[PDB]
Amino acid sequence: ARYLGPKLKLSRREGTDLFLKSGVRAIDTKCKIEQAPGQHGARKPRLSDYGVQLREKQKVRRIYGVLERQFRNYYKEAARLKGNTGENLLALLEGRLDNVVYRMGFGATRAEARQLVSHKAIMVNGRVVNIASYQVSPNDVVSIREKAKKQSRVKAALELAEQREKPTWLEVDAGKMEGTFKRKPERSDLSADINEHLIVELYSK
Amino acid sequence: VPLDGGRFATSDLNDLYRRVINRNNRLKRLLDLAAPDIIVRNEKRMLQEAVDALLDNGRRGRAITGSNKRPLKSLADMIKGKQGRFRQNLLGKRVDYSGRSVITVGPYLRLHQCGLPKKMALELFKPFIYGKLELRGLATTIKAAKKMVEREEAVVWDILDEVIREHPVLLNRAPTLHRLGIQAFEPVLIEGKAIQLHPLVCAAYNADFDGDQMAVHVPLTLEAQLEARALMMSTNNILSPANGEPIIVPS
Amino acid sequence: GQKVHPNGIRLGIVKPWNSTWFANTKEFADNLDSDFKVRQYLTKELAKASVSRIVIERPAKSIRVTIHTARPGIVIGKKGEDVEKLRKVVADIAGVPAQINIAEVRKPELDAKLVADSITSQLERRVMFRRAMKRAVQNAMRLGAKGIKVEVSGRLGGAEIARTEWYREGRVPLHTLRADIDYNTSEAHTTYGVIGVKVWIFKGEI
Amino acid sequence: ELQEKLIAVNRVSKTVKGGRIFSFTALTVVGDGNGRVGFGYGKAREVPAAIQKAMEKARRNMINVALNNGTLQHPVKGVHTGSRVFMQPASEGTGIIAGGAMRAVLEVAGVHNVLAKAYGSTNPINVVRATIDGLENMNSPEMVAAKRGK
Amino acid sequence: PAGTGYAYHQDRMRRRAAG
Amino acid sequence: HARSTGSYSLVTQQPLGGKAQFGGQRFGEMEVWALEAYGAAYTLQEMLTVKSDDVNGRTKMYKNIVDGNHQMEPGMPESFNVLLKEIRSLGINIELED
Amino acid sequence: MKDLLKFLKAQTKTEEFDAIKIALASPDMIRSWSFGEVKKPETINYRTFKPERDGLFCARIFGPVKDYECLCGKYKRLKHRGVICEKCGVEVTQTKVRRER
Amino acid sequence: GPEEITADIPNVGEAALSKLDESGIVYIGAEVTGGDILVGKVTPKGETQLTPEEKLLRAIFGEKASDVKDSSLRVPNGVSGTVIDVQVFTRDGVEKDKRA
RNA sequence: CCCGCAGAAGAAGCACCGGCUAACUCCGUGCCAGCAGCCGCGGUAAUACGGAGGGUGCAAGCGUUAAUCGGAAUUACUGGGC
Ligand SMILES: [Zn+2]
Repeated sequence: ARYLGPKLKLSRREGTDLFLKSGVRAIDTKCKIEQAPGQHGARKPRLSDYGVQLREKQKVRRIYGVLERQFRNYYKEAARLKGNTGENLLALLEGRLDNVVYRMGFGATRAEARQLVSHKAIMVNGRVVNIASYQVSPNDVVSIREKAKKQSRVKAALELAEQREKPTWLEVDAGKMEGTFKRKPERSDLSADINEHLIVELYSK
Repeated sequence: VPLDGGRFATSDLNDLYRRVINRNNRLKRLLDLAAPDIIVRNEKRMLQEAVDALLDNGRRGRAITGSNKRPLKSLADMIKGKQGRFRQNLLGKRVDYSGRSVITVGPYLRLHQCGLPKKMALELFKPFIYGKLELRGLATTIKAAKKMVEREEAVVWDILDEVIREHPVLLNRAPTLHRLGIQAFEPVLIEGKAIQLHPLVCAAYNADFDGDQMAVHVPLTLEAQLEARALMMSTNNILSPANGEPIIVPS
Repeated sequence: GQKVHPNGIRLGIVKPWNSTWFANTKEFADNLDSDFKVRQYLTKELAKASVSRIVIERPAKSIRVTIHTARPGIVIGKKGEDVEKLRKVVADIAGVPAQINIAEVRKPELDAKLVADSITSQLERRVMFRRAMKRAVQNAMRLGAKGIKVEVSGRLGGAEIARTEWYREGRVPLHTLRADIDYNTSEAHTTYGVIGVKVWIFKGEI
Repeated sequence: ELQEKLIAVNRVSKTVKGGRIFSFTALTVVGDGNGRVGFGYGKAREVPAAIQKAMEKARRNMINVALNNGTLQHPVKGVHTGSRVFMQPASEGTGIIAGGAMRAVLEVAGVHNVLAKAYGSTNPINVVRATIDGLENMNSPEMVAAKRGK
Repeated sequence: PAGTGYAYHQDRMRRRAAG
Repeated sequence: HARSTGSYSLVTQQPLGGKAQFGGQRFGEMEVWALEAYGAAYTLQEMLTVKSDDVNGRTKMYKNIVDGNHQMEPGMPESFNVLLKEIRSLGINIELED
Repeated sequence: MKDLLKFLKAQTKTEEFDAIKIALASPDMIRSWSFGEVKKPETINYRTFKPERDGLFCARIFGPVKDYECLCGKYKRLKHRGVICEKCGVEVTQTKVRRER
Repeated sequence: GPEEITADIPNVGEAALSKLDESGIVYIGAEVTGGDILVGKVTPKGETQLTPEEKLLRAIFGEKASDVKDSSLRVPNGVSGTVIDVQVFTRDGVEKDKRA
């Protein structure tokens, strides 16, 4: 599942603009971020202490397009993984192919990156993969089948990628779909001001 | 620069920078397309003139012919205004705690004195007025002292007289040739717009009362008050700098 | 009840009559009558005019009528609009050549009437009583004055149990005749009940 | 910068001749992500007026904890009234593990990784201080060498 | 370095020798 | 016209022209020579730093007069920092050593 | 954290200098100053009323318009400050960075 | 939206509204001084969103109609003087303020 | 498991929204009909009943029930009290 339905309000509720609709304009106006996330938006929505941990929680969740159950699993693993439980979660979501593809010029939105993978359009280490959740360890070379490179929307996605700050933890020759996994993404350079701790905390009582 | 107030027209530098960006992107595209030697040389010739005009519009025909901006205004022109950047950097320009008004006689005042206006003295010594009221306890805070000075109560002029009791004001003429032009004096209260300058002081400054302005200057800090009272005072500066004879004399 | 009218109690000293004129039992009967009709009407077509008081002088078959308002211009008309209308409306209503001179209200935040008609109007605008009652009335303390006691009747907010509110600043010694205070009422017929309000502005002492 | 935090606010009453009056209270903890805190408790006839006092009273009468790397030096233990609180430091990765008061008092003292628990009474007015007293005792790994070095 | 500033400049110049 | 403090320009943090937004009444290069000839260094320093150019210096100086401490914390004028930026833009590499 | 960072900016602002050196700027020396390379000749977009994605007046390059807030939205207040946004790619804490950048 | 010529004036008492007419502009015969309002105020753009807190504020104090208001014209500080004549130049399409 | 052919085509629902507990208004009903884990809702302007609009959560699942541990430092060895 993936909810489907709308896509903007999702980025309006949390507050800041997510990454489920990237391209021209958008963000502020043509959606009206912080105007009325629904029927009763602009008013007096007092905050809590549990919601501040759950809201930030779904924020980083709805982004990569992950369901609750699937996400929770990411945390359970984020424990065993020796090291800061917080970061581990992110690195787990980041290393996810679904994102690895997007972040590499391909697809204007991770939601679209999905379609590519699933439709055998994406190929890793020489072999095609349709499982988005596919873990992309280091050295992993990503690309697109020689039978779909000069497609259309893909070769077009990398255009705005020229504006979107390029990834530093992974190389990629935009020329002929040559993505590479230089090394595990360190939170020190993870495009987002996510408060991972609020998550690991919420996931405990 | 806004023409109406939101339109935002491109300034003198932005027109020059836009020409370089337009030339750079146009030439860079032609190298990919593999254009012949005539066009690529002509494109580089335009970039040579565009970059040169941006840095220094001189010794070459360039820029607009007085449509909005008159000459060009390059980065070199921004530095070299008239005599380098002497007006802004060296001189100072504008300077806070200052004013200007028409000259006046007023022989009743002393030699080391000046009949300053009442409204000007209130405006010039505004932070001193807030500090005096806040210290005395008339105003509760600086917000109340700001509202009191803006409203102009009777108690403000009482505190203003004590604030301008032993504090000199640096008066100066328009053509400051010698050091005698810029001189300090004890600022006295007077119901009038025109500033009262002494008759003996008029000989040194050379300012005849025929629509001649005289800019004031409130001396802030402890050191400048001692410097203006000792060095730059009217009573101290009696004899001339060039000649041995007395400057302040009967004219 | 257990309070004397903070205005009428002083109608003798430090407080003028909002309708000074002579008359005998004969016409006096219908006299104060017309004054009501004219005064009641002058508000109907000039509610938003932000009118304070409304005096009524009467020399001889020619009442004056003075409409004090914070918003004079609006009570003036298009260079003759309002004035003409009213000044003419006082026709058969009094059957006499009735004039009309407007008076500008200085600082509409210290006048009871206004500060009362306002808060009530805000209430009708779906607004929290406490907020306006306090702040939207607290102003009377910033433009000067020394003391202002407000009062909001019951039925405030969703509740069947009517309740009165306090909130007062400075000092309002309404127990002093030489005190002089600006008191006035104001209703607000809302979805339910008629939340009332009383403004007590202490404008200096003697 | 000082970071205030509103724990909670109760109403409380008082019966008298005429009838019965009320006066909300409210408790507030303030501090910086460095190592200083101090709660506050003030009453008032108004919900906002109350918190106003508690805050003021909060900024003053603070404290200075011997925090280390965003956590405690060792698992301290404090108690007050009927509140029994035990705090323990944890390596980086574990967020602030605490219920109400504790969770707050720490989210301003400069704590980032802990895991406490309120044993005695869950009263905020106490569990809030039962925690402060804990850190107030927190013996830092320093000075100890001097406490018995010579 | 003139008048009032000459005393401060002379004292500051002496400090530059050692540090 | 008279003025204590108010509006400031965007390019070089200095007061406005005169008789419009803020009453400037320019000092000029010639008046600096008169102050230098008489020997008023502290009077000359505040005129071209404290109560004119420096943004941080002006804010600190304003609080000193209100409190009744006087003195001055001049620092850098900012107009000189613009000269470093303008010189930097035209190919020259200017920078404050030590 | 807030008091320490605010006090750090005030104390470190008062920084002296002995002398001023001048020399020719190299391609790498200019690259050391550079932020994100001016591409387009556009100043500001007239539809949204904001600086253009990548031009002469930009949010990602140089700095943002607001004191302590992002161009798009979600990176507001004195909180966050040091971080950079995912969408635009601009620092939160700036205010007067456009004066020096 | 279009910026109207007040006919209300935001965040002002009876003192400011007394000088102005029902039109919005200053009345005939009024000694202007300090910082009095010359010609109306108001602005259309707000973008606050109807929240439970904002709805209560709008119901209590209704700012003309929408939830947005600012300013237009006032007398400069220092300069003072009486009114002798007023002229209105409405666009070819917009309906003719009260004084016009 | 691969290659190909149509065509967005064939594929979203469930609970909840007074507080704990993330999500609010308008009708109707008028201690009735009904709700309900606890405190409690309902006797004319019910964020608690029922419907609707909207929102929240989870999702080929959702909710209820049953039942063990947790919360319970409430059988306290770790770890309570008279
Ligand atoms: Zn952004």
